[PDB]
Formats: sequence, structure tokens, C-alpha cells
Amino acid sequence: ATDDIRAGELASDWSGSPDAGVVFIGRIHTPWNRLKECPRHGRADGPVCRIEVFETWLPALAGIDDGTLLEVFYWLHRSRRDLLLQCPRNDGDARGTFSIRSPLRPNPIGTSIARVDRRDGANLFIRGLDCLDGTPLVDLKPDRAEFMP
Amino acid sequence: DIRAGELASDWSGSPDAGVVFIGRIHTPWNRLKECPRHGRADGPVCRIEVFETWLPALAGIDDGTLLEVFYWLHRSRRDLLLQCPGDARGTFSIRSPLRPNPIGTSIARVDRRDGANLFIRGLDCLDGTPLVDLKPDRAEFMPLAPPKPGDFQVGE
Ligand SMILES: C[S@@+](CC[C@H](N)C(=O)[O-])C[C@H]1O[C@@H](n2cnc3c(N)ncnc32)[C@H](O)[C@@H]1O
Ligand SMILES: C[S@@+](CC[C@H](N)C(=O)[O-])C[C@H]1O[C@@H](n2cnc3c(N)ncnc32)[C@H](O)[C@@H]1O
Repeated sequence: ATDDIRAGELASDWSGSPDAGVVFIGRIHTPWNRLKECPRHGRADGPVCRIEVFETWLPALAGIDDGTLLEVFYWLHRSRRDLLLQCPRNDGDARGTFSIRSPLRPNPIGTSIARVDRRDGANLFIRGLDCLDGTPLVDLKPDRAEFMP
Repeated sequence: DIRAGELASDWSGSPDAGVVFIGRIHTPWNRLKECPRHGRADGPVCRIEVFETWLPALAGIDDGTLLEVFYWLHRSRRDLLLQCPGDARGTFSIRSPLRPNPIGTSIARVDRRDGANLFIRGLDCLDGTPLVDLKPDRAEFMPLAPPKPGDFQVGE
């Protein structure tokens, strides 16, 4: 059971159904096949990853090209969703889930601010991600600092 | 039903995952045209109501905490690919509330915490918008977990 929690942690017994549905709009390809190999957070000088946007949404890439700084939203598909208190250092220092950027969340939405190296059709070659190879894409937006000074 | 120059997808498939509404955001704006395009730090005070189930997860958030607030734009059509928010633009190239997954964010500082309620300025959503996540904003958060090999990996 990946169900066990660390000392100091707290899991919710909540078992309701979802209120809305998320569509996976692409797939993110990265160097990392194991969670323990992933960066905690991406770095802008990091390895090139490839965001493959699915064919339905290709026209929505209009305006994104080489160099565009993006806020990339992805679904952390391996994460449990029930933790309320977490101890990211496994030392009994428990923090509310909303006070940390842990991938374990009620809605496991991850973001990275990441600049497109190169675009080739549906593929965005991009630096600055931190997710497992094959992580689902859920949204792309222009980063605030570049889009709105 | 769209403007000349826009493009919609005629895609109709089931969702791949489910989103849980963890709260509700209470704001001054009852109509879409009343909402600011983006939130401002000196805008009207709003109330983020976190539902009972997730109250314990607010531990560590208090007056003065800088948050990244994620909400579900529940009134948005999800099919637009080119939009005229002026030449039409790709949906992914703008911060429009009309998106395949209509997730909005605002970066805003908690003015006051009271139990499951956060009183906060800098939002832009319709009164009654569902909350989907809260994170400490990057500008004021330092990751707690220890470094991993990926943290040291620089690209060629
Ligand atoms: C700390 S989270 C930060 C996510 C994002 N940078 C953010 O701030 O929202 C990054 C971690 O999520 C984990 N992870 C990466 N891909 C994942 C996936 N697809 N499902 C669940 N966990 C994942 C890895 O342990 C990685 O180190
Ligand atoms: C331009 S979007 C930006 C959202 C967020 N600040 C971001 O950058 O991700 C803000 C607009 O979304 C619209 N809106 C607000 N709440 C909504 C809701 N619940 N459903 C659909 N549209 C909404 C309003 O027109 C508002 O001006």
C-alpha cells in the first residue's frame, strides 16, 4: 500500500465524485522515468523536453513559436489526492497541502514556467519542466511577465 | 456561435480525469462584463471559502501569505481555438478564460484568514466561481523537499 503516510501527516477519508472533467490536450516527454529522478522544480537551463500537443488543439498554438515563455499546466497522474498534512522532509514537520507546492494535492495540477526552444508543428521543444515522461498536458498559457510586462 | 475570424473545434469526447471543487470564491462581480480582465492588488476584497473537507490543508496559510489561486472558469465554452479577445489569436497564446480546460489563476496576498475563509484582493472571477487549488506563490516560497538528481541536470 502506497497508502501508508509519514509520521505527522494526515489523509482525508473523503470519497465524493468529481465536479468537472479535465481533457488531456497533449503528452509531455522528458528524460525522467522515475519520480525519484525528477527535479523538484524545473530549471530554465535544464534538458530539452518535448510537449506533444494533440491534433484537435493544434490551431490553438497559433502565436506560440521559438522563444515563447509559457506557463505549462500538467496533470500529476501518479499522485494520491487525499493528503491534508504532508511532511516533505519526513521529519515530522507537517505542513498543510495548500502551504506547499507538493505534487500530492486534491487536484494534482502542476505548473512550470518554461521557454520554448523550438517549435515544430505540434511539438514544443522546451526547457524548464520537472515531470515524469508521459505526463498529461492540461493547459498552456503565455507567462505573465512576458505577456503582460 | 462565434465571431468572424474565430475558429472552434468540433471535438466531442469524454474527460480523462476529474476535478473536485474544493471551495467557492465570493466576489463583487455578478456579471462577466463587470469582472476585471486580470486581478489587481488594490482591487475589492473577495472571500475564498474552502470547503470543510479541506480546511486542515490550510495549515500554514495566514494573514500575509502570498498565494497562487487556481479556479475553474465554470461559465466558459471550451471549444475555441482562435479567439478575438484586432486579429484572432491562438487560445494557448493568450490568457482567455475560454480554454479546453478553463483553469484560471491569480497571484494574490491573503489580507486576513478566518477559519476556512481567506479574505484577499487581486482576483478577477465571477461571484461563485469554483476553487480548484491553492499554492504558495513562487516569489515567496522555498521548496522544502531535499534536492533530487533532476535538480542538478543542465541541458546540452
Ligand atoms: C514538487 S512538484 C512541482 C510541480 C510544479 N513545478 C509546480 O510548482 O506546481 C514536482 C514533483 O512531482 C513529481 N512528479 C513529476 N511528474 C509527476 C506525475 N506525472 N505524477 C505525479 N507526480 C509527478 C516528482 O516527484 C517531481 O519532483
Ligand atoms: C482574462 S481571464 C484571466 C484569468 C486569470 N487571471 C489568468 O490569467 O489565468 C479573466 C476573465 O475571465 C472571465 N471570468 C471570470 N470568472 C469566470 C467564470 N467563473 N467562468 C467563465 N469566465 C469567467 C471574466 O471575463 C474575467 O475578466
